Amino acid sequence: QLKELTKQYEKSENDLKALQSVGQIVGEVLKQLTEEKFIVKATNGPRYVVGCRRQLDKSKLKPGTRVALDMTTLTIMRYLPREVDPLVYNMSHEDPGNVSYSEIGGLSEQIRELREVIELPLTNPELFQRVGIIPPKGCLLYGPPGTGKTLLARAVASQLDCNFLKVVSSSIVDKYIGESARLIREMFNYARDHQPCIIFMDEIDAIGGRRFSEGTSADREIQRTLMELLNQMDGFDTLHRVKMIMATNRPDTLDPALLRPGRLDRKIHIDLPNEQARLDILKIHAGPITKHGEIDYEAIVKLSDGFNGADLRNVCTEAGMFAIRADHDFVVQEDFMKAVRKVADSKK
Amino acid sequence: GRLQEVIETLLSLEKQTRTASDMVSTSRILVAVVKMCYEAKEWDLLNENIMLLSKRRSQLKQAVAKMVQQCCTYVEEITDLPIKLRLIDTLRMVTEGKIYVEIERARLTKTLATI
Amino acid sequence: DTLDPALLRPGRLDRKIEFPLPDRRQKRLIFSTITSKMNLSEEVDLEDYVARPDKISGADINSICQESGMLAVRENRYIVLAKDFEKAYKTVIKKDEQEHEFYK
Ligand SMILES: Nc1ncnc2c1ncn2[C@@H]1O[C@H](COP(=O)(O)OP(=O)(O)O)[C@@H](O)[C@H]1O
Repeated sequence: QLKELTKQYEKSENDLKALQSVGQIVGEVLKQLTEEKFIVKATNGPRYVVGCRRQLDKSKLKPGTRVALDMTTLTIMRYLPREVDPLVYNMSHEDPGNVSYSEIGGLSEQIRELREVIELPLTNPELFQRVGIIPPKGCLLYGPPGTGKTLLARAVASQLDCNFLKVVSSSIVDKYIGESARLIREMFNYARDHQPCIIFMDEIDAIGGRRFSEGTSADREIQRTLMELLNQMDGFDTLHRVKMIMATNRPDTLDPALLRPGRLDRKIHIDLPNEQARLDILKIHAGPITKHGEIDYEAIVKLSDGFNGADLRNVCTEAGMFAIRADHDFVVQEDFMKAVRKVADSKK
Repeated sequence: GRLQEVIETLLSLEKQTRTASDMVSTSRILVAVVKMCYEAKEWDLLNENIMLLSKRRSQLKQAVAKMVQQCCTYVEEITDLPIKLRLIDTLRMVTEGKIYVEIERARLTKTLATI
Repeated sequence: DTLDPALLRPGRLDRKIEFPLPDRRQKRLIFSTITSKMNLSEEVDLEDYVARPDKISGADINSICQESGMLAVRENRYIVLAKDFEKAYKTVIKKDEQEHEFYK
């Protein structure tokens, strides 16, 4: 009758002492530690002169420091570290699905090559100025669709250590003006904070160039966003620890400025499965479905080319569909054979 | 005289070792190529095989590397007296470029720094 | 091409500096510099790939030469001899264009 109210009621006395608190506005000190008074810049606010905490650590109050300020009296309070957006809904989380290079089929050259160019400067960086050159920064995963692009970086997502910044390039842009450039400088400054880091911007035709002349509102807002993204891929350093890679369809609509070796050096052409990669995809998506033994993969692969990985899991998906409305045990050979010949009906 | 022993056996080796186990055999048959290329005591036909064993090595899950212990466990075997050494000459343009061969041009540099 | 036709007018700029996408008498100097900060073993040639002068920046000279070194990292080599030069160049030595025979 007393310990219960003491614990789970007197623990909830905290609401009054925390209710007494007042909250503090934030701002950025435009430095000028005018000794006793500094000039700070509020977020949506004016620049103005503020007094100080009187026993604050003034010597590390660097120009461009997030600081908290009082509301009524307005004297500067306890400082802050440099913020992060919901880039937490960017870095801290993506699509790494314990997918490995086992699910990646038939492109071992491209994934060994991407793996070496992207994390092998992070394994042995000393061998490169040994040869006498800095490592490259970017790769552009241009290809026909399907084909393992977005995923490929899923396998890279679940096999690396650094914060794999996986972002869709069209959740970048917002309706407010100068906002997307805030987001992209926040992204790359966040990459400066945690190193080494990998920044995955797929589908990038949203920020993809071939800059225009005349739409003047919905495009020049992004053709100045691509200026900030471009002048921080380039920068005045080389970013020296972080490596971004971008995956898209339509490389023939991208900006020349963003393609010039430097922003994206080793442009990788991921390609449709030839025959060997076709049977690779067919075995991998034919794996966890129950099977036959001597199920003729070779006539399926021989049958009609020009598919994608997505189209071959569409084959096993349609054949499992055939058994699931046809009520059989697994498939038959005529269910793969009836599966490909309906996928082959699906042209453009 | 002793050519087709090492070369005939090696022609038998290039399909039973190269295709495809080779791994411990990289420290076995190549070292047997050089020690059976040394037990007949030739020096013309010695430095005519190591450079003709490069340029094409093996298949997947084997290596082009690991002939450096095939080299370095062979160099300090003879201390032939006057001067003849192609051991110092041929092993400075055939072992071009590896991170494993630091002790080849380093300790063979020291061999040049003493002889 | 779309900068503004009031940003110059002899007062706001008064100048204009063209950057050339360089050619023969310059391209040689770019290769001489970028190769002069690498490890070479002289099986390379200089003016052979100064030849075929076809539409290069300096950035893709740094890409084919940087790519030459990185393609030499395959065999864990501290130099580059013959193929990584030619090799990387051809691979991304302009990944080609689209000619067009008859006319020309
Ligand atoms: N080599 C491959 N192996 C397995 N799946 C593949 C392969 N290539 C493409 N895919 C399919 O593509 C999907 C991933 O999307 P993706 O191909 O990257 O399209 P986008 O490039 O538009 O993201 C996967 O769900 C997968 O089924």
